[PDB]
Amino acid sequence: QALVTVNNYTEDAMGLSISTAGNPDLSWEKQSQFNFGLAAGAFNNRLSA
Amino acid sequence: LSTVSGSVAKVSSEKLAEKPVANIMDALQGQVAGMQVMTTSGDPTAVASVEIHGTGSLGASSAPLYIVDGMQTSLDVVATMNPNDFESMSVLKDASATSIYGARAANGVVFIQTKKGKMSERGRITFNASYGISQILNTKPLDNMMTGDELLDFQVKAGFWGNNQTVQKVKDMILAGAEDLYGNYDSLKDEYGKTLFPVDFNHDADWLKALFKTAPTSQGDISFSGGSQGTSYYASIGYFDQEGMAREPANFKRYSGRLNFESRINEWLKVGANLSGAIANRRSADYFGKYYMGSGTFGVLTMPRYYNPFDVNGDLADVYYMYGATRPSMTEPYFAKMRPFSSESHQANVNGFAQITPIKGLTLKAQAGVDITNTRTSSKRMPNNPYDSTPLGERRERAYRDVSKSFTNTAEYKFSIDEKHDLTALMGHEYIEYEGDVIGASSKGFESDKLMLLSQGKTGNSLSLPEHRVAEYAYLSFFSRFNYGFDKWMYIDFSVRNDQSSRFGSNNRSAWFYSVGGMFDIYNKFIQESNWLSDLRLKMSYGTTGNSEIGNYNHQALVTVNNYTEDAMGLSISTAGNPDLSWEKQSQFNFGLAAGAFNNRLSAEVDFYVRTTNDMLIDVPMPYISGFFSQYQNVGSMKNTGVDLSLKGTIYQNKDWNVYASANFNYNRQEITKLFFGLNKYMLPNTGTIWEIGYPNSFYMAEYAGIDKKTGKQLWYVPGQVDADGNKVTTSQYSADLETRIDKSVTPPITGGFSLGASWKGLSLDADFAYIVGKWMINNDRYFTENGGGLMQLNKDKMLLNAWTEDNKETDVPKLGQSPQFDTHLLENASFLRLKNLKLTYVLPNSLFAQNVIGGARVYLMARNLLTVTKYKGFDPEAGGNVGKNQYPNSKQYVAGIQLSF
Amino acid sequence: ITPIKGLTLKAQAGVDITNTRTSSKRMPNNPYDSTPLGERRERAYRDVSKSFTNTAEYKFSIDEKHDLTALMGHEYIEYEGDVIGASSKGFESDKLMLLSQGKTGNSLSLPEHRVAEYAYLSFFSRFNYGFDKWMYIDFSVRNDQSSRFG
Amino acid sequence: WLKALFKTAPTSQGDISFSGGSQGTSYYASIGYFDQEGMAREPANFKRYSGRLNFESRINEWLKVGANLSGAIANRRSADYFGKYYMGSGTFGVLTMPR
Amino acid sequence: QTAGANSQRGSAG
Amino acid sequence: QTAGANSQRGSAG
Amino acid sequence: CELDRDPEGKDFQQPYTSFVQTKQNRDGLYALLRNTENPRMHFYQELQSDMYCTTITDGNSLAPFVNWDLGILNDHGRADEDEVSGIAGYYFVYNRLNQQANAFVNNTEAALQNQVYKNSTEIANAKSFLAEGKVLQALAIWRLMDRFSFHESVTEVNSGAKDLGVILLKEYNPGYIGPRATKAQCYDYILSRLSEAIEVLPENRESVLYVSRDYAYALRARIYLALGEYGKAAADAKMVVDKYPLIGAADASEFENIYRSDANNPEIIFRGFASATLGSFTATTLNGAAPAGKDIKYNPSAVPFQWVVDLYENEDFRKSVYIAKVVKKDKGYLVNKFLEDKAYRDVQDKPNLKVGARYFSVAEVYLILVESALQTGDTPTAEKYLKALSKARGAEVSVVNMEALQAERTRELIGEGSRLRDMVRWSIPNNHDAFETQPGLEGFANTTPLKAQAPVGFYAYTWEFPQRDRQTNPQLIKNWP
Amino acid sequence: AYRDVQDKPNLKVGARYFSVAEVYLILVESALQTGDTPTAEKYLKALSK
Ligand SMILES: CCCCCCCCCCCCO[C@@H]1O[C@H](CO)[C@@H](O[C@H]2O[C@H](CO)[C@@H](O)[C@H](O)[C@H]2O)[C@H](O)[C@H]1O
Ligand SMILES: CCCCCCCCOCCOCCOCCOCCO
Ligand SMILES: CCCCCCCCOCCOCCOCCOCCO
Repeated sequence: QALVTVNNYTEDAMGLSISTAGNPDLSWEKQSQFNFGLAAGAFNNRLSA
Repeated sequence: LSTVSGSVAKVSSEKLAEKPVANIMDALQGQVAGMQVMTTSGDPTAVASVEIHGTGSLGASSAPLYIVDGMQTSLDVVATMNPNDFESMSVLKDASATSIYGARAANGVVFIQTKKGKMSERGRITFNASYGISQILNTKPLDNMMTGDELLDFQVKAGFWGNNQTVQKVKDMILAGAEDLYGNYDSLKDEYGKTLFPVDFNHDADWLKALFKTAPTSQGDISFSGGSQGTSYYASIGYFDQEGMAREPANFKRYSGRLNFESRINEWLKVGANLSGAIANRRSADYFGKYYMGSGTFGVLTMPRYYNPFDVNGDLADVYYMYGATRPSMTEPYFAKMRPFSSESHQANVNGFAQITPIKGLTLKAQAGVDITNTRTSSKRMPNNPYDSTPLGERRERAYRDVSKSFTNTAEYKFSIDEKHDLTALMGHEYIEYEGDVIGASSKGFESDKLMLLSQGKTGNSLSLPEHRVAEYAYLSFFSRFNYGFDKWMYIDFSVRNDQSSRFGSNNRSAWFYSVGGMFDIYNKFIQESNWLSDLRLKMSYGTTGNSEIGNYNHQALVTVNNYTEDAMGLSISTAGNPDLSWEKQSQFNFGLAAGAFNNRLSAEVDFYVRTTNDMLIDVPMPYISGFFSQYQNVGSMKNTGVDLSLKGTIYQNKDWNVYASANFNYNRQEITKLFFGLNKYMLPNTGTIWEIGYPNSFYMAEYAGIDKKTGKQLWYVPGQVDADGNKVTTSQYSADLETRIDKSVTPPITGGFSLGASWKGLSLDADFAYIVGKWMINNDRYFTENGGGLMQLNKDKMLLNAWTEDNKETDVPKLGQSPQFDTHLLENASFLRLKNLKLTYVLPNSLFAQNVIGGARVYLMARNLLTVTKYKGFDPEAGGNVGKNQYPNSKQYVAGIQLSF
Repeated sequence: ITPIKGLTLKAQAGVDITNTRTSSKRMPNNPYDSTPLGERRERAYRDVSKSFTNTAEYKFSIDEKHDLTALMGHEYIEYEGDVIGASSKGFESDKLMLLSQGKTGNSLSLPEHRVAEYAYLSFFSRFNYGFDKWMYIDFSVRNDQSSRFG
Repeated sequence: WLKALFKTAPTSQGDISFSGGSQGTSYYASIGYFDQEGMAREPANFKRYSGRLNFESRINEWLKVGANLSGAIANRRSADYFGKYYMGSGTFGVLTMPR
Repeated sequence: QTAGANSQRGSAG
Repeated sequence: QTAGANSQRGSAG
Repeated sequence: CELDRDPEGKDFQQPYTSFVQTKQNRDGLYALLRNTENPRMHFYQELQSDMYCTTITDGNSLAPFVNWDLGILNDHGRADEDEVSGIAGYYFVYNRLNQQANAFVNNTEAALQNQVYKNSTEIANAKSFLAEGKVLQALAIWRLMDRFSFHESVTEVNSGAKDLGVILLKEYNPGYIGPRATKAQCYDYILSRLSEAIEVLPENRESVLYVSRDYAYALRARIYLALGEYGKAAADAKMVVDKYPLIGAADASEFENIYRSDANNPEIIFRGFASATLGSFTATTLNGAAPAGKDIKYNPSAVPFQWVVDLYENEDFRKSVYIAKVVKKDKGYLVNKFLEDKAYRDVQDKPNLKVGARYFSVAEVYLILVESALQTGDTPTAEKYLKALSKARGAEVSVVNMEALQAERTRELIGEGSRLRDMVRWSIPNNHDAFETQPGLEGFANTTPLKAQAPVGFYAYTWEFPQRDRQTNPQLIKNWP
Repeated sequence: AYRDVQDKPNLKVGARYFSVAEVYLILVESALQTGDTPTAEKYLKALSK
């Protein structure tokens, strides 16, 4: 959102100041992950890797 | 739960489940002999007051101790619990039964046990849901009030509008004044005469509609219950919303949960917990009971009908008008929009118990629990409202914290010295502790509804001090209770306990109490087994109890902040102090008799009791010369002698028909036996009540005698003064000297109820009545409605059209121009019989789920407070003690509901 | 709820609630302070994080040598949180330190007030295939929306 | 100046569990205590009083329910000068204070 | 607050 | 705050 | 297990063991005074005079005093944790001032005795705080005497109360319940407290916010005038009357800006601390004033009779500040003496109608002196000061001759609760039923006849002791027959 | 005027943006750089006096 907020100069009236720049197209950050794995175990199952 | 020599009544799940008000105690009005339940306002957020066997104190509190599964719980916190989880509620009425409880056992003890699991192979899941409405239960006060035309002509003749005037001249002026006012608002100056007709002498505005509405109540439920092999469980989630029928918003909303479990973990250990919680929204209508123009039922009668708060569409306008106003007045719905309020209370009740049985007869039980309330409330004054006195808005935020802890540890040894002699010994330690908290902050000068964080208010002269209150109390107790069993017919049990409290000083805070109890099974020693009689037991109790239910810091001679300047601190004397302040001591004798007949097809029990109060905590009123209002002292004494009786029979019972009924009664004579400083009487100023030795708290006022038919002046009897044989003196000169004790009690002496029930093959009807007989009440509304000598801008009763005149002397209405006095003519009989509950219920037959999921279903129609019987001329004879005052009348309700079982 | 073989419908719901009170003081009459006037600040924090997850899972064996598992799911999480705080100063005594008892005028101050909320709405799926008992394939698609974007 | 600003601090915790079940109904209860005192003399600590009730049950052939309830009373304090450079404060002051 | 006279709650308070 | 130079954080922050 | 719980935000009563503790208790007393000698608390007796009629707007709040509804006046008011108003409230806040002043007076006396102060300067200030406490005792007991004891002119009373004063409790004693002292005991206590304070207090006032010797003389000149001791009243007046200059203004709005300003009004001898955020209050009983954005709008429940309006020459500055033509827009007069100190507004744009508690302005010392000087044959001093005050206000009186003193005093003191007292002293019955209501206000301010007549000597000019005191104290002899 | 309690310094000030003594020193400096030593004499001796 592009925002304004209270920023009072005197005590008898309200004052506004721009608070944020904004970005209307803000959306998800999108990640991908390729993963290649190898499980194993040896000697009955007395040694996993 | 308690003892066999005790006065005890048990109400089961039926009378608690699924009533359409949050105020659980109201379901017990007229259900328990000697227990007087009364709710003085129909605001859904109001809570019932309860008195067991009269009032015990003129200063301390009459409220019973409320206890849920062995945890002292406030009614406010009971209100956040789903009552469909309540297996039963036990009312403990005499000293022998209230022995293992303290703090204020002298008021009796209301014990609530929640449901427990039923150890079955298939668990029991049951769903409930209900929808219904609330509407004001009595509109009779509206019937004899003046019309628009009657009021305007009454006023004009009475001289209220000037002496030189007519009906038409006045309506021109009021019309001119509305048009002129509304023409100062860009939001009205083009609506006046098109959409807003605030003044209208050719139609009467319906001020009942303007201030009251039909409001919905909905609630729904799903329970889980079962268990297996020592482990048990009952779980439940539920919803409840009840809206207030006044247009001033008021509601009670609750989203609730409970998990009860327990398990025999091994041969010696059983453990368990009764967990419950809620999110709760509670909103009060905070103008009722005060006299505000156009507000509440007071305004429903006293608003002139020629003022109109609706628009051309029959919805309320934002604003309305009265002559002379320089700002139009806001209606309820609009005021509510400009004054939003929310409150969200988080309520957690965590507890557990261990039950260790190390040898035969030895049960050691330690139990501990905390009830936590965190409540946030937000309140606004909306900015830029043209009908407000500032465009600047305001906002107030509040955080409430209530922490209340309990630990109760008991050892119980059950052994028999032979087989015709039985003994059980019990000893206990109880610690209770409460710490409570509220902080509040507020800001103002807001110029935009989108910019209303407290941090965004104006600084400087718009700033304000925060709110802050703190409160603490604590109860240390050690107690004991023994039971003896001769043969199978003579039972004696005895108890002694010591109680110490936060609320008294170190050298006065500890008190010893005891009780002796007897039960004698006349039937099973001296009647063998017989024909008609099934049961006969004699019961008797003498014992003492404490009441300490006063404020938390009432003995200290205190000083407080009271600043003069902004640069240095000011100190001022805050309290008077009373270092001896200590316990109120109550003793009670009880003589009971219970019987069963035919074969306990007719049950009955009647009890006689003398309840005495010494070192009575009176918040003694002090002369204003003292510079204080009151200081608590142990000064008074009071007596409550009464009887309560109760019977229950099965009337007719076929193979396919079953009718039953029940009824209870109490009569209770109160008597002040000692007041303070040797005073024989003390009239409570501006209440119309008096304390006087030898009598109950009684009303106290002049006796109105009528009018002198030749003057039109009001007349009062001169009390204790008489004439020839035409006797009772009268005077047209009112003076307080004419006031005298009236023989009507301020607390009603008679308290009973009765229930009728019939079931004919799956269909069932159930009626539940309650009555309060002997109730009297000053109808304060009628000081205004029947006033011929003041508040002449208000709508009055039609009777004033017949007021006395030199040309209309054959009347009892007094000549206009004289104020009423608070005498017997306002003292109304508020006794009443209410049909509290009427439930037609159809249990779907087993034959339809023949289908391995649904087990059964029920549907029901139900009404609450369908019928009232009373002579009271105000809206609600129950909506008050002492004085009836702009009441938020109790509600009638209509509800349809369905139950499912799997 | 398991209504037919393989089919499992799980409804799950929870709310986590935090209520916190903090209390802070500047003790009066400290000789080693810049001023003998004391100060006090009180704060109340609230966090309500609600969450509902609703899933339907269907497992069925279609061959002895072919097991398929399908799961549709719905999920809504939302959070409201705030804090408020007030503070007072100019106390001249240890025993008289309620916020209501501060000096007024130039000793006053605005309260503290922050509010935060967010929510998420989710629809998701997960599929599990199993030929013989050596080759397994998982496949997932889901959609997410968040209050944190327009 | 090390001992001027850091101390040995105690850490203590207790615990009791209940667990078991019969015929398709399980439970797990717990209450516990935990206090970890901050070793910087600047006070800091985490105290908690825990409760947990875990529950699960097969009611009938087609329905199984459960709850995993937990709660706590917790006391958090933090030493709020660390990571900043104030004379006399923190491990910074332990080294940099004239002896 | 048009109270011509309201009795205050005696025994109700 | 007698700091002649603290780098503020980043990665840490 | 410790069961002790004491309330946060409160401390225990303890004897004064330090000068700082003494000063704090002194201030707390002056905070009490601020809500005691308060204009709100004197509006009831202002309305009971012959100056007002009730309007169609009144909600029977003002009618009992305005129309003499004795059935309401008898036990009028409240003092409780929720409201302290009316005759009861008046009676309570002055007794509490007394009880709490008693405690300050006796505790400073014990502290001087026990020599708990640290040097010769603390000792002399405590001796002054002592004197200050005495003046407040005097003011409390006299304001009770002024409404609750009969004057000499009363006809029928209840048997014995014609020369009773008030219950005169001289020590801090909450539990005390005793009979009424005689009038002589009361007035001699009030005057001996005052005279002891005049010997100790300095000649020049330290602060407008604290009791001064100037105030004590001013308060004793008031009390002497109320007792008909003119030569003594005049003598006290002359000590103070020249010490405070009358407001100099060239036109009414210049008068208003000075007058309504607590801080700049040089006539104020002794006021209570007020800021927007402590010590200021709305006092809208008379005018019925309400903010409306940047403007003030009015809907009064009581407005002066027409004769009160004609009291003021149309150029009298008070004709626009003390009373103001702002009923029904601009069609009649209400009493506007208490409209506002603008300094107490939250936002300067926005009226919030707050004033402060003033305890004596020098104009009252002019009238006290003029009346006494007239009564003692000292017509030059009466001529000077009535011509001086009336001229400063924009309408110098032509004749100086008691009749104008009555006119001028009434003009100056409207709203301050004097005219009832003046009716009794000047032997004026309440001629309410014969007064013309303001003509431009008809339909709004109409005629309401007295529910009871108030001839000269009528007992109800003195209030009855509150019911609470009557019911709780069988030794209390009541005022009304 | 910006103290919380009149007794107690809190050493608060406000933002000042221009005061005529700086205007005097601009005028005196410029008057000297342009020959108007009359103006420079007058204003510099005024400020310094
Ligand atoms: C194996 C079985 C277990 C046995 C355990 C029994 C333990 C018994 C210990 C009792 C002693 C505890 O002592 C008691 O502690 C509680 C809280 O715990 C204090 O409680 C209170 O104290 C003061 C009074 O405002 C405050 O500081 C505090 O916030 C408040 O909670 C009591 O004032 C103290 O006297
Ligand atoms: C060593 C003893 C262990 C005792 C610990 C018990 C823990 C109890 O704390 C629970 C705190 O819950 C407060 C939550 O606030 C309200 C939440 O209500 C939820 C409503 O659904
Ligand atoms: C043996 C002691 C166990 C203590 C555990 C306490 C856990 C804290 O819970 C917070 C309290 O809220 C209780 C609400 O219960 C929810 C019930 O709803 C479950 C229905 O499925």
